[PDB]
Amino acid sequence: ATNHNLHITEKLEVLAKAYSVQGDKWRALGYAKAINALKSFHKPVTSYQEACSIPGIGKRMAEKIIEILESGHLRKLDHISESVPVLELFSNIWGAGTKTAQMWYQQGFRSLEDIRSQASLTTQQAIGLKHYSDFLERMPREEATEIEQTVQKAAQAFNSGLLCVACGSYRRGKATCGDVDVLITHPDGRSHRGIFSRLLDSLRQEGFLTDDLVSQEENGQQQKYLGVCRLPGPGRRHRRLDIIVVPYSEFACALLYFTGSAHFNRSMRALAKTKGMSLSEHALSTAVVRNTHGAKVGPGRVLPTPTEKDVFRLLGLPYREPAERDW
DNA sequence: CGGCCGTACTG
DNA sequence: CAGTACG
DNA sequence: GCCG
Ligand code: NA
Ligand code: NA
Ligand code: NA
Ligand code: NA
Repeated sequence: ATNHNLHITEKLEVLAKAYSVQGDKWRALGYAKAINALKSFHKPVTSYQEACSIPGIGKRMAEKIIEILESGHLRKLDHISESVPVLELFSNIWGAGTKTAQMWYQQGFRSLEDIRSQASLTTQQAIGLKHYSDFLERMPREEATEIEQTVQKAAQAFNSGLLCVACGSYRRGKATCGDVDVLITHPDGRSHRGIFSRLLDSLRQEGFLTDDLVSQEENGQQQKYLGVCRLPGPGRRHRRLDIIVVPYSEFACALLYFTGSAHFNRSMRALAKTKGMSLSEHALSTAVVRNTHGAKVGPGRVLPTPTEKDVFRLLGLPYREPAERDW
């Protein structure tokens, strides 16, 4: 953790976010990787060639780094559309993405007041706007613990054998957490079927859950619950809660997926692809058949992965503690 | 030229 | 399906 | 945007 180029990545992140909200996701992914490189790196970049030498940084990006050091600014930033700040504001409503934000902007909306009174909102967006400020805040990990304990307690209350674990940034050892990721499974391998009903209707008794964003409860094969909860007592804020229930055989891949980070998973899955293998939150497969565009055309076969170490091993990668998975 | 991860809900 | 979301 |  030593940002030796904050002054540059600072101006780049602004541009990356602008491209993201406008919907230019690949260009944004490009900047996102170059930005991290310039951070993870060990000294202030002082040359056009030091830069190029850095993975994730090409000529085009190096040139821009130059401008920041020689000129102190980036003329590219002085031509960003005036719509960006508004698109970013609209895009921060849970449930609304680049497409919805661009539409609202097109319709003449410029503020949350406009959205609240004139915009047509999906059930999810109404909930997101309702907790707009709350969904932008991170929580002390200590509170994440209380939330994971509240979920786990209600789960083991009707089946003491249930294994509950908090993943995400929590397991990666961060000081604060954006939301709480709770993974639930069962050692026997069957008793995890159709438990969402009991867990969710148990957490609703005690009034712990306040809003539901994603919860397909009419289906017995529900895999995830994305919602909102709030601990009891004064001074509590609404927090995002994400729960997944998986079969014990998929426990390791699930744990690995849910622990992240997101960029870490993508990188790992990208490696598996170069090796004709495939990785998901369900399993690690080998002998996968893909076409010219890297799209799966053949299923291949699932490899036994009892633990996270097995996944790294099978991929010919040295294991990495959760805390060492921020990218 | 063209992929850039592989999934799960919603309506 | 497109959109949005999860890590 | 980067990279193979
Ligand atoms: Na350009
Ligand atoms: Na959003
Ligand atoms: Na999280
Ligand atoms: Na539902």
